[PDB]
Amino acid sequence: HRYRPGTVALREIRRYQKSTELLIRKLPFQRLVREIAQDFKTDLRFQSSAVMALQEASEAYLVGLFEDTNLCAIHAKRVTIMPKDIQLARRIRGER
Amino acid sequence: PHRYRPGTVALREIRRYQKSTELLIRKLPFQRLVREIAQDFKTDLRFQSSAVMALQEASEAYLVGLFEDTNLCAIHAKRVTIMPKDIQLARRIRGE
Amino acid sequence: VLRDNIQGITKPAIRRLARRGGVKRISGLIYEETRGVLKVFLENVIRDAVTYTEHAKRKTVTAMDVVYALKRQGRTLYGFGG
Amino acid sequence: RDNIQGITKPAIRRLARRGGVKRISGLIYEETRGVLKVFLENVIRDAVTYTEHAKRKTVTAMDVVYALKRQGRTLYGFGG
Amino acid sequence: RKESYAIYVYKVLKQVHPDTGISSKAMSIMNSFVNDVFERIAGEASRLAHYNKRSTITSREIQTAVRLLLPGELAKHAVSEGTKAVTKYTSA
Amino acid sequence: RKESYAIYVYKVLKQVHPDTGISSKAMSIMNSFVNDVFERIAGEASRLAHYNKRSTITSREIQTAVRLLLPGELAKHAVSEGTKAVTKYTSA
Amino acid sequence: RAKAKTRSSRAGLQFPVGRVHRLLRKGNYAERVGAGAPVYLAAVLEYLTAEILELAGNAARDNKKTRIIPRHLQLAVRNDEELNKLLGRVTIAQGGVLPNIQSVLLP
Amino acid sequence: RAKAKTRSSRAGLQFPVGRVHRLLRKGNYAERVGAGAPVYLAAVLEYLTAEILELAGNAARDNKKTRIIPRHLQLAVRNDEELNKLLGRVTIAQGGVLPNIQSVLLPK
DNA sequence: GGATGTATATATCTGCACGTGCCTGGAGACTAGGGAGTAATCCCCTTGGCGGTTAAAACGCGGGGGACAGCGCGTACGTGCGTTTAAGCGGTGCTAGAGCTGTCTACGACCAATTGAGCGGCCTCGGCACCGGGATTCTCCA
DNA sequence: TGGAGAATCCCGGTGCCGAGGCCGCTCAATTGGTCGTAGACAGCTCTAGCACCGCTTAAACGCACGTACGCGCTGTCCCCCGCGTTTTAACCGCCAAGGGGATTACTCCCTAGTCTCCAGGCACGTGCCAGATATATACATCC
Repeated sequence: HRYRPGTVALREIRRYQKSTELLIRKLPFQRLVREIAQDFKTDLRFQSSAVMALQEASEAYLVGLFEDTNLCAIHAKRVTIMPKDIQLARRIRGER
Repeated sequence: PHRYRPGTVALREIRRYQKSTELLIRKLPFQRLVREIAQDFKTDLRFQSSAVMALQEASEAYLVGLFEDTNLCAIHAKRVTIMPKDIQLARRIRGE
Repeated sequence: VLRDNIQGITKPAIRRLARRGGVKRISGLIYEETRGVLKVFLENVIRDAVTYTEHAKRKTVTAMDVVYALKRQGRTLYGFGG
Repeated sequence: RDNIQGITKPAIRRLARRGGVKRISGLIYEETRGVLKVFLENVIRDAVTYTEHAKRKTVTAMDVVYALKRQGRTLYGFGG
Repeated sequence: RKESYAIYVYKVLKQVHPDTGISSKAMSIMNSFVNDVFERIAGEASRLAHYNKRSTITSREIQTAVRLLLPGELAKHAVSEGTKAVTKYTSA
Repeated sequence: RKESYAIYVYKVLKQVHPDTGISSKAMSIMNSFVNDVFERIAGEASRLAHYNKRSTITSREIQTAVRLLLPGELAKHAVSEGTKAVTKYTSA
Repeated sequence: RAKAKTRSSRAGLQFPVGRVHRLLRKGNYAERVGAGAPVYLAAVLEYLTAEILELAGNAARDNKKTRIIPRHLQLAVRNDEELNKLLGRVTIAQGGVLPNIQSVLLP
Repeated sequence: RAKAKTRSSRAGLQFPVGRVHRLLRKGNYAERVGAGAPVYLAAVLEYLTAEILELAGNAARDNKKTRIIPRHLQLAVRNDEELNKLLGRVTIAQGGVLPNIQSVLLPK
C-alpha cells in the first residue's frame, strides 16, 4: 500500500544515524577531488587514504551543516529545510 | 504634544551607537562583577585597570556580535523583535 | 564579599549593546539571558586569567593575562600588548 | 569536467537524513553542491600546498590531515 | 620502524576492560587522540614557559596546561593522577 | 627595556601616507598585529619544518606559510615582495 | 651497573616516560625539559586514554560486542559532556552520529 | 673592517631583519634558521603593515582627520575582504563596528 | 484488525592477538655549567575613603504595532514503480615516483671585537575635543 | 501635500595634552673566521597508483498521484517603545597606606651531554575467535 508522507523519512533518519558507512559514492567524489585539484597543480596523484579522508571530512561537515540547517528551519516554524537556512547557518558559523 | 513613532528613536540610536566607539557598560558595575566572579576562584585577588578594561572591551565585542547573530535569527523567523530563543539558536550554531 | 553585581549590567546597557548590534526591538526576557551569557563568558575568561596569574605566583591579574586568556578562546584582543 | 553532478540528489538526501532532516526543498541540492565545492576547494588547496612543499606529486593522507587541522577540523583515524 | 602507542593502549584496555578487544581503525583513532592531546598540552606548556621568561618545562607548566585545557572534573582527576605519579617517581 | 615595532610602522606610514600620523592606541594595535602575524607565520613554518623532518626554517618554509595563512591576492603579493627582498639581499 | 628499571615502572604508569621525554625534547617546545614533566604528562595521557576506553568498553557491551569499533569511541566521546567539550572540533572516522530526532518532527 | 650596513638596508626593507632573526632563534621554532627567512618574513610583515596603513590613512582622510585612531584601523580591516578574512577572530579595541542596518528594519 | 519492518535464534565461514628474533633507544653513571630559587630593597600602583554634581537609571503611563493564533489554498516534495546506467568488484599490467642510502659541500651556529641604531627622557606645538550659533534635513500630523 | 518642532550638519574660537622631534647612551646588531653537520643531489628499487576490461546489480533516474504543508491574509491583544519625573549611584578630583611587582646578588641543585649496555618495542608469522551472512518465527509498528 501507500505510506504517509514522513514515515519513510523518519525510518531513514533512524537507519542512517545507526550506521557509519559513507553516503556518497566513492568514484564521483574521487573524480570531483581530481577535478578540483586540477586547478592547483597539473598532473597530480592521490593516495586512496587521502580521498577517503576527504570523503569522511566532507560527509561529517555536511551532516553537521544539515543539523544546523534543521535547527534554522525549526526556528522559523518549518519542518522543510531551505537554502536560506543553510546561508544563515554558514553566516552564524562565520563561513560567509 | 510631540511623540515619535515607535522605531524612529531605535534607528537613531542604532546609527548613534554604530558611529561611536565608547564602552556601553558602566565601568564600576563591570569592575564589581569582575571581582565577584574572580573571588570564586582565588580569594584576595587584585586587578590592573587595563585588565578590567580588556575584559570590558572583549565582553562588549562578544555581546555585540552575539546580538548581530540574534538579530539575524530574529529576521529569519519573520520578526523584528529579538527573543531568548534567537540567542539560544545563535549560541548552539556557534557551538557554545 | 561582593554579592549580586549582575544587576549592574542594566537593561539600558543591554539595550545600548543591542543598538550597536543593529537591533530595532528588544523583548523583556532578553536582559536576563544577556546577563547569563555575560556571566558565562566572563567566568570562562577570568578562570584562565586567574590560572595564568597563579602560574606566575602573583596576586594581581594583569592585562596580558587577560590577553592570553582571550587568545586561548580564539578571541584575540589588539591594544593591550602582545 | 562537470563532476559536481556526481554528488547526486539521494546522496545529499542521505546526508541530510543522517543530520535528522525530515523534509528537503528542491533548491537544497545546488546549495549543498556549492558548499561542498567551497569546502573541498579549501582543503584540497591547502593539501596541494603541503604536497608541493615536500616536492612530491602525490597527495598523501598526511597532507589532508594537516589541511583539515589548519582549519580546525581535526580528523582521527588516517594517521594523525 | 614507525613508533606508536598501540601496546600501551592495549595495556590500559586490558587493565580496565580485560575481556574486551579493539580494532585497527579504533587504535589509529586512539593514537591520533594521544598525539593530539600531547601536542595541545606541550604547546600550552611551551607558551606558559615563554610568557614567564622561563626556559624549562616542569611539572608546574604541564599542570597549568592541564588546568587550562581539560574541563573541570577531567582537569581535577588528571591533576590528581599526575601529582600521584610525580610523588611516586620522586619517592622511589 | 621593552621592544616594539614603533619606529618601523611609522616609517612605513610616512612611506605610504607622508602627511598622516598615528595615535598611541593605534600604535599598540599595529604592534599587536605585527606580533600576531609574525607568530602565525613562524608557527606555521615551524610546523612545516617538523612535518618534513627538517631542522631548518628557510625562505621556502616562510613562503609556503604565507601561502597557507594569507588569503589569495594577499598571499600572491606577499610572496612577490618576499622573493624580491630575498633576491635583492642575495644579489647585494 | 644495577638493574635497568624503567621510569614508567617506578612511577606506576603504563605510558612510556622515556618516549614522552624524547618527544618533548625534540619537539622544540622549550630549551629544557624537567624530570617530572614527562611523568606528569604520561600520567595525564594515561588517565584520558583510560576514561575513553572505559566509556568505549561500556558502549561496546551495550551493543553486545567485545571489540571496540570507532562507533563505540564516538558514542563514548559524545555521550560525555567533558569529552565532547575536549573533542568538539574533532571528526572521528567511521564514527557516524548519535541518534537524535527533534520533537517537532515526530508524528 | 667595513662599514656596518644593516641587513634591512641591503634587502630594501624598513622592518628589521635582525630583530626578526633573533625572534626566530629565541622563539623556539627550529634548531636552525636560514639567512633568507627573516628577509622574507620582514618583507611580508612590511607589506601587510603597508596594506593596513594605506586603507587606515584613507579612512582617516575620509573622516576629515589627520591622525589614525583605532576606528580607522577597524574600518580599514573590516571594509577589505582579505583583511577581514585574515583578522576575523580578532577584536580591535576602541574600534567599534561597521554601520549596517538591515533592510527589513528600515521603514517603508 | 489486518499487513509489513525487524528483534532472536541457530549454523557457517573468513579475514586480531600472541610468539619471537633483532636492534636500537632508553637507562645507569658521571661531569659541568647555568637557570632558577631565595633573600633583600624600593617604588609604582592598587585599593579604600570623602565629597559634590549631575548624568543616567528606574518607575509610571499611554498607545500602537507586531507577535501569534487561526484559516484557506495551491503546489511541490514524498512515495512508489519501472527503466537505465554506471558504481563496484575482480583481474592484469605498466611505469611514475616514494622512499632509502651514500657522498660531499655549502651554510648556519658559535665566539669575539666593534659601533651605531633604537629606546628612554624631555620639551614643545598643533590636531582635535568642546562650545555656541546658524543653515539644512526630517519626521510626523493637519 | 505644506508646516512646526526636533535633530543633524557646519563654521569660527579656545585651550590642552599627546604626538613628534632631538639627544645621550647602551646593548644588541654587525663583521670576520672556524667548524661540523644538515641537506642537496645521484642512484636504485619496489610499491602503490593509474588505465582499461567485463559483468552484474544496486542505485540513480524519470514520471505520476496526492497530500501535507509552506505561505499569504486577517483579527486581537498584549507587550514594548517613547516620554516625563524622581532617585540613585556613577564619575571626577584628591589624599593616604601599604601590599606587592620588579630588580639585583648569589648560590646551588638540576638538567644537558656522553659512553656503555641490555631489555622493551617493532616487524614478521601464524592460527583461531569474533562478526557478517542467510533463513524461519514472532515481536513491533502502520494505516
